[PDB]
Amino acid sequence: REGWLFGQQVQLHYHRFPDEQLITNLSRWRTGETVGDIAMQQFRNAQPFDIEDKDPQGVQRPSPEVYMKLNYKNPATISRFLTRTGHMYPADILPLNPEAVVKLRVAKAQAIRIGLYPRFGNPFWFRSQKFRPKAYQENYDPTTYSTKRTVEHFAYNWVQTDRIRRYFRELEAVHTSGSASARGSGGGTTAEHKQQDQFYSPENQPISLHRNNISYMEDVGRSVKNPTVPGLMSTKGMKKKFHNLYSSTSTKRMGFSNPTLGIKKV
Amino acid sequence: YKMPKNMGVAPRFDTWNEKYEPWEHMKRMGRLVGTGFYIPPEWYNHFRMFPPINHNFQQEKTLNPHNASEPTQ
Amino acid sequence: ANHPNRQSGIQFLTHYNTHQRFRVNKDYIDYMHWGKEQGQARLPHRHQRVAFDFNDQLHPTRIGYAWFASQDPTFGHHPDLSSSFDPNYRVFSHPEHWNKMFTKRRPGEGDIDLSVLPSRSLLGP
Amino acid sequence: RRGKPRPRAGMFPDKYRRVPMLLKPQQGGQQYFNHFLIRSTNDRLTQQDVDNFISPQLPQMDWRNMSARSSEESIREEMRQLAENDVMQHQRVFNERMWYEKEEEHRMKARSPPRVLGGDYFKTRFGYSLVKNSEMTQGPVDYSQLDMWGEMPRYTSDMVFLYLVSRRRNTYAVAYTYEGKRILNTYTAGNRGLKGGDRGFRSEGSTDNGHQVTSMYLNDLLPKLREMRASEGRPMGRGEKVELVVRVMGFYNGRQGAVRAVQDRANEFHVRYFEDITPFPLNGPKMPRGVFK
Amino acid sequence: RQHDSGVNQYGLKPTNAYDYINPTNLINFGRGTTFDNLGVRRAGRGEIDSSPSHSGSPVFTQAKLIGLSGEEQLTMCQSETMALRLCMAKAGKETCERESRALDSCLGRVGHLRRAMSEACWEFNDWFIQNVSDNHTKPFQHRPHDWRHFYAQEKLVRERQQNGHAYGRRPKQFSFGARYVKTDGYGKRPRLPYNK
Amino acid sequence: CHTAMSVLNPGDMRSRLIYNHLRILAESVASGEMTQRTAFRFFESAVRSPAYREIAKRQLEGGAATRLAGISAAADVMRRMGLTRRPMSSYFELYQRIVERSEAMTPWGFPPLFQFEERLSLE
Amino acid sequence: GGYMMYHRKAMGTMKYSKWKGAHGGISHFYGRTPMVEEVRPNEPITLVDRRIMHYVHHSRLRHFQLFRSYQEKSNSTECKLREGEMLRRRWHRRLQKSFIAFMQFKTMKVLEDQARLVNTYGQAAVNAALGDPWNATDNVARERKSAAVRRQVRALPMVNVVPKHVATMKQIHNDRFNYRWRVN
Amino acid sequence: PAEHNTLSSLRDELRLDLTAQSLKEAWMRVSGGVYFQSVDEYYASVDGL
Amino acid sequence: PESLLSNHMAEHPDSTAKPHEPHTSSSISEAAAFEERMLRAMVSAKEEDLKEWLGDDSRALSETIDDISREEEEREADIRVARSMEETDAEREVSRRA
RNA sequence: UAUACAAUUAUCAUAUUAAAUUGUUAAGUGUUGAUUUAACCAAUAAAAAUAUAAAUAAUUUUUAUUUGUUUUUAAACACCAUUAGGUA
RNA sequence: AUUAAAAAGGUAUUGUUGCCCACCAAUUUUUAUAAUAAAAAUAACGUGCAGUAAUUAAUAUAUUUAUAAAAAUAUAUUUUUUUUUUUU
Ligand SMILES: [Mg+2]
Ligand SMILES: [Mg+2]
Ligand SMILES: [Mg+2]
Ligand SMILES: [Mg+2]
Ligand SMILES: [Mg+2]
Ligand SMILES: [Mg+2]
Ligand SMILES: [Mg+2]
Ligand SMILES: [Mg+2]
Ligand SMILES: [Mg+2]
Ligand SMILES: [Mg+2]
Ligand SMILES: [Mg+2]
Ligand SMILES: [Mg+2]
Ligand SMILES: [Mg+2]
Ligand SMILES: [Mg+2]
Repeated sequence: REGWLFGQQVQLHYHRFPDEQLITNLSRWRTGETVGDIAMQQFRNAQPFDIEDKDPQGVQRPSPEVYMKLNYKNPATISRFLTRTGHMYPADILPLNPEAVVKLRVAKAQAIRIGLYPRFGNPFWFRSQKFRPKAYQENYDPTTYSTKRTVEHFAYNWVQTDRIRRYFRELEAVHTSGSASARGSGGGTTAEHKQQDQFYSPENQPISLHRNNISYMEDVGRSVKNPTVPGLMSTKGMKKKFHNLYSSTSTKRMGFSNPTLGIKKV
Repeated sequence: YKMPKNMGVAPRFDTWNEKYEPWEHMKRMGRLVGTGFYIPPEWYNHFRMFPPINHNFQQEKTLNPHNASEPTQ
Repeated sequence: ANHPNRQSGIQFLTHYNTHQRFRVNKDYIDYMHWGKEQGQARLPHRHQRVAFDFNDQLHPTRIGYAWFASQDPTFGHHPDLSSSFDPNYRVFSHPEHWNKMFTKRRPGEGDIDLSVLPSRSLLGP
Repeated sequence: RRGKPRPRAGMFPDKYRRVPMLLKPQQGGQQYFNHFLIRSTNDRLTQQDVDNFISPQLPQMDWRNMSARSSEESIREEMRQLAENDVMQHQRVFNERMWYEKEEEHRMKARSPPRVLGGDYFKTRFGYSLVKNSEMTQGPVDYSQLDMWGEMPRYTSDMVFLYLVSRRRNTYAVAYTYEGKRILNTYTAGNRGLKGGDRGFRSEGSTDNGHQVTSMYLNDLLPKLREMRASEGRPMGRGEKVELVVRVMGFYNGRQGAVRAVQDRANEFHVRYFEDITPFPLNGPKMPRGVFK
Repeated sequence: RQHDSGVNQYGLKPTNAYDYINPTNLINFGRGTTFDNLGVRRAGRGEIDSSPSHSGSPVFTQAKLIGLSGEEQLTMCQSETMALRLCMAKAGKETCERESRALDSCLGRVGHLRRAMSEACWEFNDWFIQNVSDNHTKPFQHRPHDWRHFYAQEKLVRERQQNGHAYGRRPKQFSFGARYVKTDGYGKRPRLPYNK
Repeated sequence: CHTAMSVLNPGDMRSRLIYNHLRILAESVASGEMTQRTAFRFFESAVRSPAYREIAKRQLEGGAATRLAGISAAADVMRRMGLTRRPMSSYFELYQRIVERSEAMTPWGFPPLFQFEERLSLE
Repeated sequence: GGYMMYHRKAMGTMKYSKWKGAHGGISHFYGRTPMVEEVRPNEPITLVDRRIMHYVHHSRLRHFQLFRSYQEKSNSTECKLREGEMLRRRWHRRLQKSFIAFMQFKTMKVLEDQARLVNTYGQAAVNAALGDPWNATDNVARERKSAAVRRQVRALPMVNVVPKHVATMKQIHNDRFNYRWRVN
Repeated sequence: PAEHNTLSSLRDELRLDLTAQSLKEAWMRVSGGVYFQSVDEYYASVDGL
Repeated sequence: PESLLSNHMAEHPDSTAKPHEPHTSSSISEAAAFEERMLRAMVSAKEEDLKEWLGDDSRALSETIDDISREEEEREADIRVARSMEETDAEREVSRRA
């Protein structure tokens, strides 16, 4: 048993039944947390995108008008279907209705022998860019074989969440510490807290917790770069050895040692 | 000659369902109890009078995706 | 049968002139691009099937609603009346129609007959 | 240890593993804590001396405003308002990009009865149904989008064509007059030394060799150019660049470096056109047979 | 009961007749094998025989998918690093740490971003194992001989065109310029094989 | 959990008929008299009501019923059968296991091989 | 002897060897030139070159040219290699779609998370966190913010990496861009 | 969701009714960024009220 | 015609020819034509924006590009080669007899 | 010594209802020389792109017809031998 | 203050110190006797190292070559190991 698209063993979905958001959240629902709740509304019935090629091999590409100009005398319209070198795209890259492929290879042939199209290169390459669907990294086409774009938008939205989190942690921080400028000796302090916590500790005001501190700072001026004269020992004339340097013991249990690591080049 | 690793334990993709299908157990248990020498389990005491649905057939036996096999699913 | 070109199997339930599907010289099948809707690429297409399942619909009767006037006024289009249904309909199969064998299989190459797919050109109209 | 390399430092258990955490580092100076606490507290009060929403709102006194909302004018308005906002929003949370586009369009727009044709009329016009769906611009069409030579090089009787050919084990450079006459000979990775009796073939066609060759060639190219021009009476005395067309062949490593050695000459040579001539084999005579086939 | 139905006391429970003649198959599938690890043929993760399979060929590129650690790998901040590089190269009289601040901000975020992507990808490995992978049980689709039947269908066609004769036959390759080097009366282009 | 969440439209699960089906099958999964797979295929293939789908067109659009009746019945059965020593545990576990799966991608579908007991299993 | 232009020995430099065709201005390469780029004023030709090369490499043209222009291979090995390439492609596509079908689910769970943040802090607040100018008194603040966004959106030229060509000993593949072994 | 202003900013005029949304935007304007997970956390911050 | 004048002049300088301009025709007034001018200049503005930013000064950019090309060169040189590339024919024959 | 193939799917040599066959294009000189190769040796180097429809299905072609061997190098590549040539 | 994980083949069968391949002697036995008949049994001696993705991957056809396995080239091909651009 295989799904057609990627061979999945299930039919893809997010939610199915009318109740599930309710039943999952039920204690929240009796409580009444869920009254203005926009998460249980927006995504409640939300299902996956259709990621499918409606044309696996495009019989749609090109639209009808274009066929008219797929003849030998339209260098431009030849060019919108080729690479920048003038070669055709492989079928599984840019799929074309077989009519278009026939007309196109014939066209380029004719055009070439008549001198109306160059034997290599695409002379209209820049002009044709309007006709190609140039896809902005900023929009998202739910159907792509691009794995980069998907993860890029995932990144984007997740970071848009992280921003919020950070904004509201620094805000409440600012209010806990700004309360001190609001109330100096107003309250919130226990006697036992006066006993235990008013002493210097790693949580309170440690000195430094790490090796290689900065001590002795001074205003002295920069020196000339490379004040040091090259040593008497020449490092240049020495050849670097890696593999045979020490002696090793092989953990190979059985069989001939792999010919690609050693015994091959290069 | 390299092959996919688990081909030794590879399931029969056509027939692995047969063993588990309700009708089979109905028949087998049916002629087991008939003997007189087997105490019928209670599920049999029940589905004895409510035998399962007739025309639900797997996709393995019928090779049609478009066949809606189950009244339920 | 493990022999290549014999993979299509023994099907009797086809409409062809041999019960051995792989001797049939009419419709050569396409294992890579076929069988989205029919399951396996061997089996007959939805419109050519001569055997029918219990819970699956059978063929639509072609027309080529006015005649339901006696019926339920709300009753819409009957599921089995279709405008366009062709029992003889050539499905595009690459090894037949686009045949790359005599070439090096570079992007434009292979011989193509256009008589299969209806022309999407504007030239006709 | 013995005839084997020393383990990296991290492969030994912690050097101070037996010293308690309160000892590394010691938090000493506790005596002062309290002192500074008092101090800081004191300072806060000092900083006040330098320096130095619960308005009761009765719900009965608002009544006039509430009565304004019972009028069918204001509810006609809330209806229009809510029916304009009821179309399905694709916005979701506030987006920076779309805001920017929006306001940039507002800056750009701030810088800025006849009988309806029936279905029967458009039944009779076959053309119109094809105009509505057409990709082709209707109106005067820009000519620069037609002519063959629009996007293409435009040369001049004074131009120098620099050929950088990267090969697998070699790289070389030449220069040519527009009229086809050769300027200097071909400086080659094997011509300059730089190749044999040495490090190896693997590095022979490398990037840095191509750089060495191109940068050695341009150096020798300038004076001879000024002489070939002095011969016809074109002085090019000062403040001039050579207008250059860089033609590059080969898709091999030695290409990269080559063009770099042109780019650092940008104060001498001015590149108008970068066009690569790389042969493509549709099919042709047999190439030499390799090992496997 | 206390464990799986496909695994009994001594190893994988031997259903087909292949298991009874060859019962090494029950207890050893490789060097990633443990005893709880029988019947689950995939072994743990980061472990030998942990790789999920897709139509029989194992999935060894996972990091390359989410664009962590690949040559095609997704880059978070470019505009920043370029901006800062430009600053460094232009002049030495003015030094801009403003650029280095925008950049180090960018990086500071990037860390958490990456841990997120990695986590989501491990969840993908789990999902892929549950709902997609066949656990190396189906025949490879990824090399041309696996598709032999397909090619056969094409050879058959070129045979029926030839009056059902030459199977697997192709036109004789001629010469680089066979057409213009040959005199009248000799074939100047390669014919159908049956036509010879 | 499977009988509750893995089945579109298992009829009205309050009705004594379908309820008894479920009860019996449950007591047969406990005490090992049946395979889980067999009892599941028994449940979904059990006899409900004539012209089932065409009565289903009078309630459901895409054939997905509401899941409350299913869970209330499935807890009821475990309570009336003596399944647990402490009464609450039945309901709690049946509830909890559903809530955890709610977050998973394609949560209520399952690959047919791994869904139940079979030769090869998941870790 | 006569060699093609993509041949190893093509343009030789020796005492006997002499290059063929008009070699400058309007030249031997006249209609044979695969790419042409007018250099934009104040643009180093290194960006131009790395753009061209990235293009050719990603679309597997430089692959093809390197491959065919070095050795002869029979039409069977060419077919085997090309269809193998294409079927490996097919497989990895069917992997990508699975990954993507999952990542859209992940992205959904994220957007959902964002919704929950919305009804914890209220919509407007969340919008504030996202850079909404509610603090913009006058247009000058707006133009500062949008000047910031302008200076972000402007794209610095991307320097896209081109994998080096690996020269091996007898050259089983001159398509070699990595040190991995290949099936010829 | 219906009747939910998606683009709302803090310099928007305060809505008239009492909803989790309207009250939370209001509270943002009044207290600044003070937000508490639950009511006993607020009673924690005020300490003895 | 103006697209070809450069190359015609460059090939045969002695040849005398004129740039040939079409006969002009004006729609509406010089006003609608000035508006066409605003439209073409605005399209050249959106395209001047989209095309390339290119920083400011050329040499400052070239320095950076060449730097990063160099750094990639020497992060490359640290990759393990294949055994076969590394070893001579000496040890090949040694392992052969072995 | 006699004493029961298959006929639903079986890889080495007894083919058989099939639409082909024919197309005259490309490419070539400036000058003083280390190209190719892991390595040797001979020694001008550039190149040869276009065709669908249509042909009806079966019943006496089995001595008939048919399955990559091909004039012309004064044209190359390629391959074989090694500077003399063979072949293409 | 310069780290490792996840994909892989066996003509062997406690498994490469594993097996095997031809020529090169004796003999045994059948015959349709081609440099020196053919074929089959076979446990010496002497060459090597052909094969088990096996030290330039193998397999089939074709043509050439030859101490012996075999080797070179021309086509098909995996009973060889995979590396993967849906218009940039
Ligand atoms: Mg093998
Ligand atoms: Mg194995
Ligand atoms: Mg393994
Ligand atoms: Mg000769
Ligand atoms: Mg026979
Ligand atoms: Mg005898
Ligand atoms: Mg004999
Ligand atoms: Mg050997
Ligand atoms: Mg061999
Ligand atoms: Mg070998
Ligand atoms: Mg052989
Ligand atoms: Mg020999
Ligand atoms: Mg042989
Ligand atoms: Mg061979």
